Amino acid sequence: DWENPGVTQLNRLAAWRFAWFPAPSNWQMHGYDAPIYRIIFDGVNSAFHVGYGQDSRLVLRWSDGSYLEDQDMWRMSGIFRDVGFRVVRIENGLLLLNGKPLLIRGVNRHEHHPLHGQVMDEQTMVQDILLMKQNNFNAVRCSHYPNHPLWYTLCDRYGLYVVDEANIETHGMVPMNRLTDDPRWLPAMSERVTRMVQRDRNHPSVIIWSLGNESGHGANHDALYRWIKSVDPSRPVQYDIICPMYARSIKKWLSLPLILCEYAHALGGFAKYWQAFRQYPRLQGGFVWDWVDQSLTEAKHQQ
Amino acid sequence: DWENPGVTQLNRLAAWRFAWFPAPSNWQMHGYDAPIYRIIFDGVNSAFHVGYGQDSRLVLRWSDGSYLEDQDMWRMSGIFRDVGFRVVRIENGLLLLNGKPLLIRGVNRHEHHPLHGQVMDEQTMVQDILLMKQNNFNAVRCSHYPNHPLWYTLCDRYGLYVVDEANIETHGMVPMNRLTDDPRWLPAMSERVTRMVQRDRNHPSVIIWSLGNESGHGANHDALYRWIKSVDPSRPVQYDIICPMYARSIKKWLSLPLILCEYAHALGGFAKYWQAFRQYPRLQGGFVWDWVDQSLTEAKHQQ
Amino acid sequence: DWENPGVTQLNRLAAWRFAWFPAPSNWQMHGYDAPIYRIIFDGVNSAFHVGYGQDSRLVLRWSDGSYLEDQDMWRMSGIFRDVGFRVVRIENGLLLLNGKPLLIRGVNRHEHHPLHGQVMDEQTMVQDILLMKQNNFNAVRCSHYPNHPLWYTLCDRYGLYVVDEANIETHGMVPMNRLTDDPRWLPAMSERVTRMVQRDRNHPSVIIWSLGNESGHGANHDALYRWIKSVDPSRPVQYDIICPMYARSIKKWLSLPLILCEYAHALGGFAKYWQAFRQYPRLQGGFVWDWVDQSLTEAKHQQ
Amino acid sequence: DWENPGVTQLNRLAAWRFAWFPAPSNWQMHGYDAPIYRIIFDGVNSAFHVGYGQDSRLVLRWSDGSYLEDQDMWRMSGIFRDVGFRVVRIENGLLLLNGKPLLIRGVNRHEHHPLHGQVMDEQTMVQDILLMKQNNFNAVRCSHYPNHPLWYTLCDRYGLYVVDEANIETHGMVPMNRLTDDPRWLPAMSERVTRMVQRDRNHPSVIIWSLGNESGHGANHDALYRWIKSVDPSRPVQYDIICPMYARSIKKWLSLPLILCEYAHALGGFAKYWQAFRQYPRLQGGFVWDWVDQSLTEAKHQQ
Repeated sequence: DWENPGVTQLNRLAAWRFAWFPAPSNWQMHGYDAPIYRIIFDGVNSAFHVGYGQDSRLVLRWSDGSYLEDQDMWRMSGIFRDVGFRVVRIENGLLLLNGKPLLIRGVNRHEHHPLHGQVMDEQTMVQDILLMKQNNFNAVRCSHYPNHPLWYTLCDRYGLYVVDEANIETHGMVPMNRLTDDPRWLPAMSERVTRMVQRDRNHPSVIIWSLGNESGHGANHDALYRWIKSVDPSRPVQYDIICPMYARSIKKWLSLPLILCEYAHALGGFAKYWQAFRQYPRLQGGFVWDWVDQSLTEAKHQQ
Repeated sequence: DWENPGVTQLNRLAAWRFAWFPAPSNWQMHGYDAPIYRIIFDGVNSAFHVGYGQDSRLVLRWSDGSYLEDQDMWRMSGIFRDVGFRVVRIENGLLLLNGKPLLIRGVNRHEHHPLHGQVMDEQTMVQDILLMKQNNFNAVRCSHYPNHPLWYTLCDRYGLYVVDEANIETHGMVPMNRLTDDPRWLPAMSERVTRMVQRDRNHPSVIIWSLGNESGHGANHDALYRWIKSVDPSRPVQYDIICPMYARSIKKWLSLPLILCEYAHALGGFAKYWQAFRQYPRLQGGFVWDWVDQSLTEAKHQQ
Repeated sequence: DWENPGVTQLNRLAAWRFAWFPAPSNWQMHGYDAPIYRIIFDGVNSAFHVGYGQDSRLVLRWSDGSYLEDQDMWRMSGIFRDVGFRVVRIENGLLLLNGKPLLIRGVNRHEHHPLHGQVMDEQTMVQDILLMKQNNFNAVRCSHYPNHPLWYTLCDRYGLYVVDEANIETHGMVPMNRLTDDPRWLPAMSERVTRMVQRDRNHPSVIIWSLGNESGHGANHDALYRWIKSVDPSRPVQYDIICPMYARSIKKWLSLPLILCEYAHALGGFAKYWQAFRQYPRLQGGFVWDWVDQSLTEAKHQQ
Repeated sequence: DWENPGVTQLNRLAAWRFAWFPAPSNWQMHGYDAPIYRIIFDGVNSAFHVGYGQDSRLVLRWSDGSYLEDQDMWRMSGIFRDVGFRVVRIENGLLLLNGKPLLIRGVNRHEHHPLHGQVMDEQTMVQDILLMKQNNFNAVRCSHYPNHPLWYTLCDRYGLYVVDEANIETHGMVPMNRLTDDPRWLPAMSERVTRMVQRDRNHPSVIIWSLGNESGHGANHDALYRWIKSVDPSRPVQYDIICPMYARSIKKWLSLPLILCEYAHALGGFAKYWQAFRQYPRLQGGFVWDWVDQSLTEAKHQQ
């Protein structure tokens, strides 16, 4: 069943002894392969087999859904894991938050552990939120895939803006829009986006829904965009918001609100980027790539 | 595989000896059950088994996709079947066709044969188009499901407006929006709508894309609506256009262009309906239900 | 100077012995003519002569500006007269007031006195506000011309919604749009509307700006409409809102939010009108014509 | 009458022996003062006295309307002067001309004569149109004030795009928006814009209506903008189009279609400007300042 985009799930509802064969932890960390750069099953990579499901980060190593996860990270597989009053609107073409203009001093954060790997632990969440807030960061973007549910609770208790990311991105396929302009791949992206929205709609920290890093002009992506819009009218969806890819250009995306989903790779041009953010009303900020390495003072001074 | 909405198709690409067991023609017509009121497989009801598919009118008798076909017709199953210059826009809230206001003197037509049943034959198409044009009918709506491809060729050679209908309707489920507000059913509706749009985008006779008769407020329906919009920007999509259900009210759908997808059941109130069509700019016409029985002069005089 | 629309005012800034010759009170009440059905000069009819001005209800009997006052009333002339937190928007095509849908149980009120005439007295204001509130009236429309400034203070202290009316209406000219599609009359309407907006922008009771009863398709009217919009973005302007003239039709104005600026002349059809108001979301209410005669229990029960 | 903005005209309908006193030609050219840098009266500067009028370029030297003519030119006064099928729209935020994207290779042209001065002669029009077309110029902007009517006929016979400019600009008043946010000056700007629109609506060469060079945020300007829009729906109005003032920034006006009404003063940065025009879809071109001095090969190569 892990070869056809049509077969998305089987008997999947709404949102340990191990053995390895040729055909919360990672089995590539204990060593079984070479890493390459109502029961609930949160954080299962690729496909697994009561029912079947291939929606990862929402057991086989390769699956049909792996083509929609063309993000830059380490490739493991296995079992990874186990209300407020605010308004965010796009009135008058400006990102308004509770009546005041919103400035996004955000940073992209990966779900990474130095020892375990992609598995997440609670203490790291604390020393990450504290480090972010101490360095003038007011927003965090859960890079590529949604984070652990406890992260959103910590963010909305400590007061941190969260931009939720759907696990949909094709940076390796040529062209990139091959899998997003094809109706055959619409069910997989729908199952990826709708479950994330259902899981994370009740978090005041979540302020922006993100479809993907970037995969094409649209067609399938925007379908989920305003599926979120009509399903969750309170939060804007970005892909309302245009998100350039490492814009140097800013002219091109302006001449088509703007939030730099990926900018200032880690940090040249930071001063010009933040001068642009402060001056230009529709340049409401961006997210620094990335928070942690996949193995700071300048950002604090700039923000 | 015919029990889960997630399993839509298997190895299905883009768009005779028979044996009956307890578990182009209809096997219920020769008599095997009680009717109830690259190879290409056009017109296969329910699910069938190289690959698998349950998208009917786009072999088992009951399937998972039968819940989306809650239309009023005879229930058979089996194998049923084997460019112009015009602009239609919604500029200024009015349905414009080539710069002139569009008046829809349409009628709903079923794919029905007195002897064969739901199987379609070519001569009937001719004596139906001729009868429609002789009775001042300028539009035809392919009721419930898309019609045979030759119908669109005959319509665009003889000059008849066609409103394409996607096979999606829930008139029996309580509430009706149960299957349209549930993300679990989005892949099936997507596979139903996208294949129809891919098959019938290259017909000048097709002027309006219709999502369904009526099934709920939206959520899943509108996703396909503007998936068509962004995939086929030339034609409007109706469900741009509001389509009342047998409006008596017209006030309610006005106070939310309007085309009566179902009106004047066959014919009381026809004079008032057509006076409303002639006077009111946004009441651009409707479709008479139905063209043929499922076993005329007044319409000719009114239009 | 009282013959040319171009001459609007002279030395006019931003907002008693009498003698009669052939060429706060009314000189037609004491008897001098036949009635026909920084210093501040509030309520001076027609034109008068330091400077010159012809903007009445914002001394000659006939003037150039009298053509824009083709309302139904008694024709006198002379000297007639001497902050809250709420949001009103048209989000999603619905009249929203502080987040809740707004129902207008309003009545049209004239500035009339049984003895003095068009002169206004303070006690009458009190026994009018009390009578309106006791009869389930929550809104008042200052018919034709703006009312005395103390009226708005009484309304926003007692909590009564006010729709401000600009003194612009041509119900006698054939066609009515003769004076509104002619650019020669734009300065007069601009001077009429801008001064009213400047005078009454700081009243929380004022919730809707009204251009005129009805005078034509637009051209000059809508100019003032969104001059108010860009000058006072907080309040909607009606003429955002469509105001039918004594609609019986409601179909025609729906098929073009709706508030009946003139309906239920005093009272047939009141039950149907209020059933329409309660059922139909975009029919948000209306104003009863009129509050007082120019010489009640049913309205209380209906609202 | 030449001191009050309210007095715009007297008895003015819709669109030689000389003596000098202390209180088609220019009287400052023959020498009477120091230049400073149904009858029809076309091109009369300031105010003049049957009737009165102060709308110049649509006899006293200084008038009330001179405050709205704060453009850069020589100050003279006196008597200066005596259908096609195309669609221009702003569909999808892009300037569309007959279905194709519009690139404006325009230049700003003054109504200037080396000997006469601001008086215009027919031959100069010919050697100006020919020189413009030979140097890859496809558009011309009538700087500050509308040009002689024969210019539009020559342009639409020779096929040259024309952007009509209303004589409204305050570059000397501090702040500039003093005269455009004040309702007292609305009648003068209305009389200036409406007469130009009435005079030049029937020219296929005219494709864009321009309110002014730049005078403020709006208030009074936009009123005329969509007075033109509702009076002449065929042509866009710019001030639909954002026109930066000598943008170096382009970021700021993008982050608020764009046409550079004033750019490349005569020529540094021309290569970058035209690279921006070619690459960026919403940067549809600009106008070179100026065509002629008020006493070329690089532009030809760049366009």
